[PDB]
Amino acid sequence: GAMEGQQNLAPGARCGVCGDGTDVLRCTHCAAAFHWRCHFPAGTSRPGTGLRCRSCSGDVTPAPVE
Ligand SMILES: [Zn+2]
Ligand SMILES: [Zn+2]
Repeated sequence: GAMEGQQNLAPGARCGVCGDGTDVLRCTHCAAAFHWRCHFPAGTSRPGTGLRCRSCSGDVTPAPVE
């Protein structure tokens, strides 16, 4: 219906900065739960192409495919 996301509170996965897991973002390269602004408060823009946590955003160098 419209209440399948009622328990959006990930088990053992919440924004450590807030304590809440309400509308918490997930990492695509690993498993994580955080709010973008809570991890990247430097004015970093949230990418729609691959949500990346702090660790996964450390080294991001793609392989030049020709
Ligand atoms: Zn937060
Ligand atoms: Zn990650």
